[PDB]
Amino acid sequence: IDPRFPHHHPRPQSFWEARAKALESLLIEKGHLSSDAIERVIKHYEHELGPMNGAKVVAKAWTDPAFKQRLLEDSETVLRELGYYGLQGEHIRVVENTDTVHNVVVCTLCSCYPWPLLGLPPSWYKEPAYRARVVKEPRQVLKEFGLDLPDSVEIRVWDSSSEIRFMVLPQRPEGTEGMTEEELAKLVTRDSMIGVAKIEPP
Amino acid sequence: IDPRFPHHHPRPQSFWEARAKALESLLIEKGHLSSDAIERVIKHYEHELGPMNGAKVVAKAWTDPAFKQRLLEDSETVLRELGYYGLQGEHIRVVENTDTVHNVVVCTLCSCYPWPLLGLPPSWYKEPAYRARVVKEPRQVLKEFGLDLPDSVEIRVWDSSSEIRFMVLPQRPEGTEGMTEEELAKLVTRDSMIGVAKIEPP
Amino acid sequence: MNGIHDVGGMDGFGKVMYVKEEEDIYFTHDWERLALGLVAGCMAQGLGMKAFDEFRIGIELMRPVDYLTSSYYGHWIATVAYNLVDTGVLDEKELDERTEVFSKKPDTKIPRREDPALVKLVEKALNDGLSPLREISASPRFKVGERIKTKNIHPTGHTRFPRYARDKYGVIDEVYGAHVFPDDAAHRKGENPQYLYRVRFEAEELWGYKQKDSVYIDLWESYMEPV
Amino acid sequence: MNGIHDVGGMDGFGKVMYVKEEEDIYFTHDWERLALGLVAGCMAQGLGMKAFDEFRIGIELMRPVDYLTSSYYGHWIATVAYNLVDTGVLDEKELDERTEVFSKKPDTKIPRREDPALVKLVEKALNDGLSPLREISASPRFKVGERIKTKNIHPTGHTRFPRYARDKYGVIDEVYGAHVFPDDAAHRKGENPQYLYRVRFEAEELWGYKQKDSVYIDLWESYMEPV
Ligand SMILES: [Cl-]
Ligand SMILES: [Cl-]
Ligand SMILES: [Cl-]
Ligand SMILES: [Cl-]
Ligand SMILES: [Co+3]
Ligand SMILES: [Co+3]
Repeated sequence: IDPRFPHHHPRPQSFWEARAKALESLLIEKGHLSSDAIERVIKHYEHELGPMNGAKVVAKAWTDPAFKQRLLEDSETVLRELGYYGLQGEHIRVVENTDTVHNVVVCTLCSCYPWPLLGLPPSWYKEPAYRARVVKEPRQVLKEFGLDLPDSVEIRVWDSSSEIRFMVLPQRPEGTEGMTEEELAKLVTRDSMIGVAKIEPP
Repeated sequence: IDPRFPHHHPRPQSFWEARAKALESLLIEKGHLSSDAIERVIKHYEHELGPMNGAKVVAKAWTDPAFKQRLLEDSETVLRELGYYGLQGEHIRVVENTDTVHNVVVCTLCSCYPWPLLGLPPSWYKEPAYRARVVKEPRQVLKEFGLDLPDSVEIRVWDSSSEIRFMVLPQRPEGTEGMTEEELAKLVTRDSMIGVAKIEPP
Repeated sequence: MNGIHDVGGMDGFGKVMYVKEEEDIYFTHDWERLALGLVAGCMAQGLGMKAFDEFRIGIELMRPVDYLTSSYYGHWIATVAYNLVDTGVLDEKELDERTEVFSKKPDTKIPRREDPALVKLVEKALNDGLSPLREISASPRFKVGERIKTKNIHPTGHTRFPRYARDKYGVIDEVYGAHVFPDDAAHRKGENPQYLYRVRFEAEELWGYKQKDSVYIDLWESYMEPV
Repeated sequence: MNGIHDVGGMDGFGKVMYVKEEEDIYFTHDWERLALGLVAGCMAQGLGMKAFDEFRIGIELMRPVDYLTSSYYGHWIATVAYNLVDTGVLDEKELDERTEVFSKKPDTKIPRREDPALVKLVEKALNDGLSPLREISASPRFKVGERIKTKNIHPTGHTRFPRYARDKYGVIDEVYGAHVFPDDAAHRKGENPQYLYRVRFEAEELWGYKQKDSVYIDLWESYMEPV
């Protein structure tokens, strides 16, 4: 490494791995962490949480108009009553897609996403391409997901710059006559709750 | 490489080296370049040009008031008459340091620098730290070069956003009584002609 | 800070790497899972970070070349390391030495410790969260429907005011209440809460573009002025 | 383009790496020298690039991670490769294959050819340069001393209008004349020259900062409006 140019040389990903193990080891040795505390977190985010919680909310809104109306009027109260509350989900707002309004959510500055409701974010949601472009050329971005909106549909992009979080309520598709709430929940994709996809008819 | 994350993986500098050789080889084979054409360029920029040309101009301005006045009135005409003209030096302007005005030059967008007058730029001039910071916190930057200007000295930063180029004319220091023009030229540092240093008394 | 993390409106980052959700694996290396555990385990105890403001500035301070190459959970490792050293929980030299041990010998055993009371504490944090909503005695400066102009300010510390939104006209959409103020709290300078607003910006104002597009952004009161 | 190259006003890039001029080596690898030769040799013949506008956009289009890690002459290699392929001088597949040959076998011999007439041609370019000054029949829109406001525009192709200077009040310092217009010329869309101006901006206007600092920037007429 030429000392004029240390900034050309990234840390290898092996460094981050080693550093993680070093932090773990030091913190356990000093009594700050425990094996089981670390494992508890991993279990929570990898397995206990996930987009099935948002899917339940969407299916309930589709099946129960009174619930939908309460959800849109005061989502924080409603979601908390359902138990979809916790770290990074203290203040969750629901934004409704309509025929002429399409909502898309981002965290341009990082990765913010309502874990208690949706679980961990998509890979692409955290990376620069989506974050940089969706606020400026959302139609071009949405086309890369297969969603080609007419010029006449307004797009609202929601940048998660505070601790307030946003979840998109997608429209129920055609072809779903007679489906139960549980069957409808199975149709609700993670991507539809971010706004990068509509729901296909079955 | 996980195809979700190709942008995490830079090309190694060995790739750039290989690519350079590939370009050379193809262009020579196809009759577009020759060995001697490539060598001629390298000789020109590494050896024929350099900051000694600007130093001559500065020493002449210090020793010949009529020349200084003509240089500041119409630098392009004057520099061309001296032969300090060519690629990336077609339109060179001289900006005079004074007791209460300090000039500093940058190319925030890249590296632009008047090769016919000063040769190739400094390492640091082309790198992000200098380019990003000098337009916003020039006093903090100049301190990293050892130049701590009083709050009362105005700083003018010249961003080389067009093909117009700028060279700083530093002030002659104390301690130089009786020096010849040639001796004075030896005192003129490259860095003083960018504005990141004053000239020390001998 | 006007850093590499503040990407909104940038060009050159390329296509989005679309993947089907069912194929969008969470973790491909064990250390990624560990990163997640370290963050929440520390934050639940107020070690290095009391909430996400301190968390975020440690990521923002990464070398740009590291930010772009570490992968996402590398950001999490970076900020845990930064904040634990900055607050004096860990010593930098000890941490660097131990890092070198694991780099050279990656199969080095990790010490084991069970602490069921710590598990309960961590759970409680995961469940209760860390709401930043506060009350202040002042009234809001702005009202729903008011046209404001965002400031041209360039904090050198943490901020939640993205560059693309600065010096722009917008319209107040909602007054949320007073929230912990990131630009102070990230630096341990007090919660100092201020009214938080949702503000709508039109594409024509942000970009000069001709689209039926808008951006809703949450902005603290001190980021804005009346017109 | 709002790319990684447009760094003015960014934070996080760190200290400047000061080195004494006598110690500030030009080249530490032979391929760096070669890069320099390739650029000028091609440009002197109009191969891939007729001037620096085409040169610059090829650098600006680099992947951000490559821009920050290639080292400076890596930018030069990138743009030569980009422009020669884009204009059809070289075939991308052939170039990639030959790159792989040299990567695997770096001591592979380079073909030799002497062409003294080409040397003369290259010399002439080095000596005569490529002035972009033109004449147009229109008169300048702006005058020395006029207060202007720079536009809020976001070209997706090449531009010389740095982000930090957009939507700002400034004062015309000089009318240079009409110069080849980069935002068109970089894309081979014509010289289409426009009046070029030097414009002074105060620190208070650019940054909200309190310093006796200013920035002089050269801006084409279409980047600005009257007040
Ligand atoms: Cl929908
Ligand atoms: Cl001086
Ligand atoms: Cl108050
Ligand atoms: Cl005309
Ligand atoms: Co985020
Ligand atoms: Co340049």
